[PDB]
Amino acid sequence: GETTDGVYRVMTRRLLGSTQVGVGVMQEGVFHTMWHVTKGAALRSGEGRLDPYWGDVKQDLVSYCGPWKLDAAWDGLSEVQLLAVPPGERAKNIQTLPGIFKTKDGDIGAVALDYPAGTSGSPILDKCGRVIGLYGNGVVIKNGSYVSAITQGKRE
Amino acid sequence: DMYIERAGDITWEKDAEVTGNSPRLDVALDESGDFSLVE
Ligand SMILES: Cc1cccc(O)c1NC(=O)c1ccncc1F
Repeated sequence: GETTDGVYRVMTRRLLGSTQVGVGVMQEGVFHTMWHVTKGAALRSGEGRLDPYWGDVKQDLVSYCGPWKLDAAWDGLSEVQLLAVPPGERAKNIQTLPGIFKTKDGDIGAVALDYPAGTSGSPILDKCGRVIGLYGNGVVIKNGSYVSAITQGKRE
Repeated sequence: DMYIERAGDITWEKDAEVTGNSPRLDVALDESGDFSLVE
């Protein structure tokens, strides 16, 4: 299958036609996406199979073919870009200044951008083009709008 | 049966559309990976 580094759509043919259920990142031969997109199922790339290697429901992350490789972190000061890959639409960079989720275990950056659910897994990048996390696990606030955490894994 | 399709390179775009606010929210994360607002 295709193993070139980049952003990919995650599709299924189980529902009507071909439906985009999410997005992911190929980096260093490992495919990275959010757990809720695939539920840990195996994936196809052409005639090749990608098997899950690591996953965690609470972090809402999963890696295929190898361990989680993404280790860049939001600096807490600068604007970032969401590389949004919406269903049926071209990949588009959106620049924004993250807010913050404050939790009992520490603070996390958060992005207040609204997209269809099949956009989950789209990467958030810093100014060097490094992936600082994935978009698609978050909350609905007072006005009905969406705010996603910047979810990042740990590179062992 | 799920499959993947390439959609692009991962690169920063100079002069991309700039939008979105920067809210500071108190949140909780449960064992099922769901975030909730704490008030
Ligand atoms: C629920 C979800 C999971 C993952 C990615 C998504 O991108 C969304 N939804 C929205 O952004 C969204 C837009 C507008 N109004 C509410 C919303 F939740």
